[PDB]
Amino acid sequence: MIIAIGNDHIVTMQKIEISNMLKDMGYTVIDEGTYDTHRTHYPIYGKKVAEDVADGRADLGIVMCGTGIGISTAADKNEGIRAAMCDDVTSAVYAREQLNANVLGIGGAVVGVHLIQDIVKAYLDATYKETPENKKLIDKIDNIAKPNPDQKDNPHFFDAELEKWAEGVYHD
Amino acid sequence: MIIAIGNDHIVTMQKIEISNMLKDMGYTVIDEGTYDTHRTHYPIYGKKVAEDVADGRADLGIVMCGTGIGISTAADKNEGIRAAMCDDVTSAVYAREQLNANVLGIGGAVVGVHLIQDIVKAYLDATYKETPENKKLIDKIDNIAKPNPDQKDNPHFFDAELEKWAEGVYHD
Amino acid sequence: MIIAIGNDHIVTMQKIEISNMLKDMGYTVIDEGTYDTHRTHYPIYGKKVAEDVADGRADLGIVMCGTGIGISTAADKNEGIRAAMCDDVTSAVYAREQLNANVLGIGGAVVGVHLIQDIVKAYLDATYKETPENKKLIDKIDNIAKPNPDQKDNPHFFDAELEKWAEGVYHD
Amino acid sequence: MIIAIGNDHIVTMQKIEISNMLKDMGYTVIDEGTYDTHRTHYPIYGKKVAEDVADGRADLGIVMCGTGIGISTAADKNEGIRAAMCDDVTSAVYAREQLNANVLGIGGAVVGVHLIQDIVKAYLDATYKETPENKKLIDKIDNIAKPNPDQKDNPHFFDAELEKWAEGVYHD
Amino acid sequence: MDVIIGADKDGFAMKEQVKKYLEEHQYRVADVTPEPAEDFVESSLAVTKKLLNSDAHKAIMFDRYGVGSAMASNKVKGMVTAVVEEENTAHMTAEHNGAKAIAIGTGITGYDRALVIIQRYLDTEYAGGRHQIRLDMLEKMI
Amino acid sequence: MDVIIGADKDGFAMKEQVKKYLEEHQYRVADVTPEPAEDFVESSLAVTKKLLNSDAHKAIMFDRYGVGSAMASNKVKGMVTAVVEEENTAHMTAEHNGAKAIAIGTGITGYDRALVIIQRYLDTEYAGGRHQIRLDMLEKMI
Amino acid sequence: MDVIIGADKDGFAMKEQVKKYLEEHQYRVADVTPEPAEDFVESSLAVTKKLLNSDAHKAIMFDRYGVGSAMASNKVKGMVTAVVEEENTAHMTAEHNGAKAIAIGTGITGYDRALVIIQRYLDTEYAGGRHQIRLDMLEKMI
Amino acid sequence: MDVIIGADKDGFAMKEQVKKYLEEHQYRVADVTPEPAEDFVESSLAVTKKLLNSDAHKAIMFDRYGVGSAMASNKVKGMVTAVVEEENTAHMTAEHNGAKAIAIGTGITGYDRALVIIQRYLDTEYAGGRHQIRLDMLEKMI
Repeated sequence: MIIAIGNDHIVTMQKIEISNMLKDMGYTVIDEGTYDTHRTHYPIYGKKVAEDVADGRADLGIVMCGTGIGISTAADKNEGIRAAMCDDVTSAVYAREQLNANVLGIGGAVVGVHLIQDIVKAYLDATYKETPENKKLIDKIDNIAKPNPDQKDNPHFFDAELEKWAEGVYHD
Repeated sequence: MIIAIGNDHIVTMQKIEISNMLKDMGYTVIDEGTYDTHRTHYPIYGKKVAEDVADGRADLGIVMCGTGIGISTAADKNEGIRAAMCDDVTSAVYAREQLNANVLGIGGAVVGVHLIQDIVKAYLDATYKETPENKKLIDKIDNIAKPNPDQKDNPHFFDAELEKWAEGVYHD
Repeated sequence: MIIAIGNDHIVTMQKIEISNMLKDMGYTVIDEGTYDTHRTHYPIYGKKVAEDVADGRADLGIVMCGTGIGISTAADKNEGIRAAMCDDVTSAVYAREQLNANVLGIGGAVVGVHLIQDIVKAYLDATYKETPENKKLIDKIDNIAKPNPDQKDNPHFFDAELEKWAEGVYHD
Repeated sequence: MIIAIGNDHIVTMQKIEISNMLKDMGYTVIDEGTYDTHRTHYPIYGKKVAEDVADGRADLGIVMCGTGIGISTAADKNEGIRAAMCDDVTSAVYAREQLNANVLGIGGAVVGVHLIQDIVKAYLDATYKETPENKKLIDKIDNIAKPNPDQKDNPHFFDAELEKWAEGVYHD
Repeated sequence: MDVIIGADKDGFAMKEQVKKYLEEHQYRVADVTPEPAEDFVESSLAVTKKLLNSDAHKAIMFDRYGVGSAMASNKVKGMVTAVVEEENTAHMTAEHNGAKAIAIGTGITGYDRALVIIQRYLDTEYAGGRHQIRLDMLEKMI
Repeated sequence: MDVIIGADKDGFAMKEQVKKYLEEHQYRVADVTPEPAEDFVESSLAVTKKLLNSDAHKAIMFDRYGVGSAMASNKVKGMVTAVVEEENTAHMTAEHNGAKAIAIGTGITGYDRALVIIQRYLDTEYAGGRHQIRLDMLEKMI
Repeated sequence: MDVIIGADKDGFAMKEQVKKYLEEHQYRVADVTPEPAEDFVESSLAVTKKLLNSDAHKAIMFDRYGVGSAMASNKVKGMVTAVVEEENTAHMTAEHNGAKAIAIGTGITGYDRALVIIQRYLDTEYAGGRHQIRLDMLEKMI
Repeated sequence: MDVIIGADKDGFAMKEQVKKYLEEHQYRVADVTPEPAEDFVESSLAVTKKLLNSDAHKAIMFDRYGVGSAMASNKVKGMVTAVVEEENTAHMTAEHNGAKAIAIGTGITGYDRALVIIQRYLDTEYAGGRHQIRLDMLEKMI
């Protein structure tokens, strides 16, 4: 099985821990998230991971940022993706069993590594079990957003923002 | 104000982060917990922290181990101590305000650093608000254990167990 | 200017530090080396970095492993590359100025981060100063190896060794 | 055998690595150096380690700071101490065999952990071998400084400086 | 300060309690689900619509796990919903993500904790500045 | 398997729900607080006394924040009580600390999460080995 | 044991000192540069050729900065040359990389340190095992 | 800029070379050891005395390992001597420690590297500021 993983600079070390664990468990990992700890932006990596899963390059995805909120939301805003923001094992298992979530988001700065490992393990170990009820929910979720071909598979989608950042437009 | 802090080898890095924060906040810190990451035993540092607080060398204590259970339990098992095991801000504030807890315990391996910082600040910012109700609770709590003069301020208290450990009595 | 960087699992943390520095300095970075700390093989990333530089995707390369010997040797064994193994500022400057080295190798486990930063900056600040003398040396160096079209730009080049590793052929 | 170790905030992580190694090797460690990474001053810990060795509380001492220069110099400026600043195995062995150095200083930010381990190991493994020549050198060294009882065993020796620091006298 | 609230069958109970709490604290509350919604998709989308059409910048969604309301509501272009189960994210998501709403799982978070989470979220303002680039990126997505 | 349970006024509701859960799952339960205890001090010590005086090795205490029952029961020589709010400590405290009981705060932890926590705690045995030195140290304290 | 040595004009002096050292220590030395080589390219390739064509498994190349001899000799298929300036790589490169030769820069490393480096390299054998996958990869390259 | 230099028998050779280098670069050099000193204690203390009595703030001591000149000279109240064998400490010790002198081990550091070390040391000024507290502490010691 192939797992795509991504992250922002705040939790690169937590990403590395999960990457090592996944490989030890026998998974093939596609590391997309930022590779160092230089200030960057969570949507870039959330989108990369999402497209890997959506295009079939990966079976599931895992994304993290300080709280996980930013990167998991970015991941969710993509065709074919159902991203679940879970800082606990209980909602993570639910996400997989009931919503067939294909991307898991975790807050690397709010959840301790031991618990992050547990969440990831529980999520992966869980299996989606279709029911008339959750099938209806999943259908609704998959049809809320309006597809935008300009965003789909376009890695330059955030270039306008990246340029403005370079020009100092987003100063504090 | 003086804060005594302790930990086992599993969460020394998290202890360092909290120690740094306390100092930046203006607190005087007495670091008792283990200083490196060599396998050791949480009860040792839990007892050390508990006694600093009980004898007035420190005003409050903070202890951490992987889950925090071990070291916080050790801390609680000391005269004059009311140790609160809290991996969340809500119960930590309650612990201080209602039970006048003087030792905070946290699971350094299950709670992320950003949240650990929040729990600590919230616990320190909180103030005990006495009432006839909580005073009765506290008084009951302070009278549950049967004091042992052989434990109180005895640095050699665990020498027996440490020797066995050296002799390999506690092998896996 | 584009700098390609690579590393093995032993020095990923040091690679991250250098990657951060390069970006703060305004360099564009292509991180090829391993992204986590899972046991892997230095020749893989050394070859990746060497090819980015040789094909013009990057202007210069930096590779690191525990001692730097392994990965820098791998990098040197590629067409168009002149890899300089330097754990000191003096020979790094010489490497750039006299031998026009396009790939710098450093021992991430034997050189401290502050010194690694110094070696990198010194190597990048240096400029090749051509002379009839060093041109003859360089020309000789560029003509020692016998090119292999089967290695050049072949991403599956080590697939044979990786399969054996998977089968446990390389056990301890 | 007992080893006293100390450090400033810049290399606390390197200190921790050496502390773990010493204990694994069977040494008893007395950690004096700073326990966290909050900005502090190398002379405080260099002096603590020096007095442990001078007073017999420890057999040998090891101190580190970014370059090792500050803390090793502070350690040397104490009665009964012969501190050797060694970022290499060769001069470290010489320090022990010829000068009977009882305190080893290393630059934690300039020397890689693997080499730091080697230096420490080589230093400890070496044995002083008296000769008419080095006995004369050691005698000269031991009689250069003028003893100051106000400094000897006075832990409050730097209080005047610490107060001025608190008052902002040493602003940048 | 206005606050939009909504819930499905599982989150209704807590939603009713929080509503009472909010009113007691002078908050102008706009409840989009006087009766529990059919499911978390309906309740979450109802809160989103009311929020994105109102001048309010705070909302709370209630369901069994929170996960669902956020997953569904985040599909809406321009919407940013944060599942919250601890007190750090409670304020950080508002500060950095300007989270337009937070989702609470009644089966995950106890009432006393939910209130601390809620009050921290409400008391925190979006910091803007460097954070705006990430928000511009998110609002750009489907 | 045997399980000792108890609760004060705040944790009574969840305690009753869990008892029914445990009964449905073939667990032999010993409820020491058929009627809510006066406070968490009485409920925790009741559970502890019944536990230390029985062949059972697992117990669940229910109160509002968990902290209280743990702080109180841990004062009893030989007792080890773990407050549990998440799924990792749920099993690690049993494996490492051989926790004799776990404390759940109904105002902190939702019912669904509480059940996962409880089931993980019940399915986990003490590992012993190197860990015994720490339990020997704890049981030696007051 | 056998040891192959060589040097260019810059490393000749130290090479001569080391040869005498090695001879005094019962080492059988093969000096391929009785007279200084034209440059480090000629000296390194001479050592390499004599090494890859002999039953010896250790060699020392001497030049001004070490870098050159390593950069040049490493271009030869199957050869592995390690520049060495400190005592840890001195043994690790042999243990892990089974370094066929080490390169010492006389303008970088003092004589006393060079001897410690050399002795550590000579007393260390290749560990093989997991490390072979990397040597197999290197020998496969040009 | 003035520079005080000194050396014992083992460091004399390099000291002579560095002297020539310094003169070629317009440095006013004060050599306290025209003839090698009896040992590194004599040479290091001679440099220290000349330095602490002169208005110069740069000095270089030479011996076999450097370690000795620093160990001995640092016993002098007010003196701060740094053994240097790499290019980062070369400047950092001046910036942070205001190192009054640096010691170079001729048996440890090659000539070309020593020169880079020396020039970096000479080109760097003490930063003062927060660093002064540590210097005040050192000058206070015996």
